[PDB]
Amino acid sequence: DREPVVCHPDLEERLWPAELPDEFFELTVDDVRRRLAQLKSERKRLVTKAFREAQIKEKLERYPKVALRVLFPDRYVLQGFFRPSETVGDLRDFVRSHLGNPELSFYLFITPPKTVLDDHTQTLFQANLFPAALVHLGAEEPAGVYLEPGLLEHAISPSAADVLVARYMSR
Amino acid sequence: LRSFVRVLEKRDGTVLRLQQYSSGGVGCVVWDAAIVLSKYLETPEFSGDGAHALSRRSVLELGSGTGAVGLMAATLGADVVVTDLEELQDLLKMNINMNKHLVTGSVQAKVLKWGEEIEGFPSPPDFILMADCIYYEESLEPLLKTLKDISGFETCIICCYEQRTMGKNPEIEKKYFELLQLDFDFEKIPLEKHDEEYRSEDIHIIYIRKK
Amino acid sequence: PNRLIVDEAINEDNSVVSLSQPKMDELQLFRGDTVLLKGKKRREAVCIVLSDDTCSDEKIRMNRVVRNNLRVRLGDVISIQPCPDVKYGKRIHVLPIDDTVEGITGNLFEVYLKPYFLEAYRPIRKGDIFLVRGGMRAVEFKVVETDPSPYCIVAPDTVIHCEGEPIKREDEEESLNEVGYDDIGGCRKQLAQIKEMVELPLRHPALFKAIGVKPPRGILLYGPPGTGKTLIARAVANETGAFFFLINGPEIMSKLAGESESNLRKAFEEAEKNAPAIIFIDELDAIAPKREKTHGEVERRIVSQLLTLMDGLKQRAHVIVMAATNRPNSIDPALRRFGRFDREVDIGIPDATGRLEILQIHTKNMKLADDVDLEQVANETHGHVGADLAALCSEAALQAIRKKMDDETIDAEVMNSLAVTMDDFRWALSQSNP
Ligand SMILES: Nc1ncnc2c1ncn2[C@@H]1O[C@H](COP(=O)(O)OP(=O)(O)OP(=O)(O)O)[C@@H](O)[C@H]1O
Ligand SMILES: Nc1ncnc2c1ncn2[C@@H]1O[C@H](CSCC[C@H](N)C(=O)O)[C@@H](O)[C@H]1O
Ligand SMILES: [Mg+2]
Repeated sequence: DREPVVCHPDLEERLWPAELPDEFFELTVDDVRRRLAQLKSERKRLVTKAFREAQIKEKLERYPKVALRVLFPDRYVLQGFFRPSETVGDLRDFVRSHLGNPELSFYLFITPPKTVLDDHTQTLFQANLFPAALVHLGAEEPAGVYLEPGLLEHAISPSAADVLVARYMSR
Repeated sequence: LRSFVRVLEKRDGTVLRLQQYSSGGVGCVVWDAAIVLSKYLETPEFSGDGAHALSRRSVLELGSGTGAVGLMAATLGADVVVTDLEELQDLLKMNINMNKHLVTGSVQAKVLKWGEEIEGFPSPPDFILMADCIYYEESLEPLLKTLKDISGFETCIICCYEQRTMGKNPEIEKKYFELLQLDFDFEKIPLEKHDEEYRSEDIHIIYIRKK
Repeated sequence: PNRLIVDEAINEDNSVVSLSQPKMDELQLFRGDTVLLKGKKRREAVCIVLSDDTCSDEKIRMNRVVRNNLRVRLGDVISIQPCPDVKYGKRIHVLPIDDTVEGITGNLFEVYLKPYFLEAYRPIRKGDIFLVRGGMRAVEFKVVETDPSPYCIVAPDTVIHCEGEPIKREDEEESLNEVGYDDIGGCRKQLAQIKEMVELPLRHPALFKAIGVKPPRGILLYGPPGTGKTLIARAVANETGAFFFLINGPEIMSKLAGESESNLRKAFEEAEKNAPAIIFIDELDAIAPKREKTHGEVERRIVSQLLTLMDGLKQRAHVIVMAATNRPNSIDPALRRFGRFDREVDIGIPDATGRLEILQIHTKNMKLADDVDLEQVANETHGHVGADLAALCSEAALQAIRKKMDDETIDAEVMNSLAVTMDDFRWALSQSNP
């Protein structure tokens, strides 16, 4: 199941981050120690298909669940839950399901910069659309309708959408 | 006409300000062998137990140049007599003046050309220090005859030098130890016994004794 | 309120910052979400966060553009947090820097701004310096006015305006064209060796002393001329904020005795006064060559002055001396003694992969045609060092500029419509003689 939800920033309910003291940015001896480990580990970086296959399989086992967000041009967000083995074509079908015009010529892309997802047969794991990705939506002939009016009535706040993904990834 | 000074820091914190001349003989600048030998006298192995080994003991530095080794020993309680050519006496007198406040023993600048007859040294000293003295004709025979006439059987000679691999330098080093073996018994001090920071794989400290 | 350590970016995009996957789960961030970065002195910037396997949990990767806006260097501590919420911009105002547009006139929007922001939804905050490549050059722009303020997203409905005269850059605003690690290729292993030695002792000598590692006083760089020894020293001096002082070997030795000694004293006086500092002795074999020592009155003992000045360098001086020579065996042994020139790094002739990195660096601003095969140029450039490959790219680009038209101010849309072809690189190779 996808568990579809729609959110918009003009629904956040309640309200400027606090300034940090200059002591927060003052490096400690352990901060300098951690920087030395980064420099030594970068120098350390100086493998066949079988190792990359295991590296990919072990990475797919870590995150068996995916949360995707389609950012419409009118600032609306269509949120759905997928699996890494599913393709970009399955994400297109999910978007078409909740479209006001289910025959609109649209395209999905990741920024910055504009990187269109042309390969519909490409899985979400290969397209780096995991575990949580924000994908933009474009249209050949832009119309204000976009999402179906029925879904916009049950639209939740963006903060509530963050609760839905954290709960889904925990269980 | 200008000059530059080398600051030789001791283990206790006090520093020896040594004046050097940019134009002139080889003795006008502080050599790396003098730095190795000066810092070797401060080692706890050399200092030993109780009062320092040099404290209240006579010591004669051959080929002092600036006088880095002789001045270091003078600050450790020793009774030093820094020697060199007649042209290096104004530099020896100047460096004694610049560091006489740190001297706990005594230090005098005398003239001593290697090979000549000894005039003002009737008693053999307890120590004979040498910093980078092996490099040419005078290091071969005249220097050895000075060592033989001056040193006694209980006189400890400490020869520190840098191994040079260009021109006449490697030949003179080989001939020095070939002739040194005829009257003296030399023994190389392991690099591990030298100062932890101011030591070198190509700078040797050797203990030479008479007979 | 999570502290992260600044490191070089893998993603070359200006608006992109990289973070480790477990840290993105810890911060509940989406891949492509907007983050708010802040550092010392109230400096702020909004970016797009992406996951990275190379990235460690406590580190963040940002490119020179973000680092110059945040006024941070590599190894600095920054604060990251999701910014709720950035609104799509109604209208923005952008103006280029005076030195960055010298010799270029015309529609800077069609050439630079239009493609840069085109459907990218880039988050820009007022007072931001950003870099746009094109027209055979890299142009820096500063967002003078934004609406809404201070943060806004450059959406497709945002009006981008570039009217006005180029602006003057402030002293605090350092150049993005300045030498950095992103400008060096072919010796990434040697750069990692050097960064481990000097980055921390220069920036934090008191905190590095507590670690226990003994900091280096001098570093020996050897290799043939034009291999990038000077380039590496300038880049490290800029990336750590160290004052750079260049000393030429035969240049100092050519000066009469007395003046050459006093010039060495002044070189070390400037470094000590402007701490931290990197003294670069190019062509060290001229100053300190190994020769036989004999009993003779020499007119100048320049090597003794060098060692006296190096030994007098304390931990409160924060000065690291890097020297360059083609023949390392002709260097006086006293230079590698008493921890003076302790480390040795070999910047040698680059191989096929290393040459491709240099070609990619020296063609990042120029527009290349489809037939251009940089991999082929790298394959057939044996014996070429970084200086030869940079001049090859300059002569190949100049060839394309000569074929069109027939220096003075050229149109922006004319230079952007120009593309260097493989026949220009083949002509440059036929004339290039290392
Ligand atoms: N590794 C490199 N990556 C990119 N450019 C390089 C590299 N090495 C050299 N260059 C280019 O070479 C030119 C300057 O060379 P550089 O001065 O650094 O070499 P060098 O080894 O110090 O020799 P020298 O100072 O005797 O000419 C610049 O155009 C620079 O971009
Ligand atoms: N025949 C000779 N008689 C006396 N001193 C001599 C000599 N030949 C050379 N010397 C001196 O021996 C020294 C060699 S250089 C050693 C300098 C000093 N020990 C230092 O290392 O700091 C010079 O001072 C030189 O003047
Ligand atoms: Mg050069």
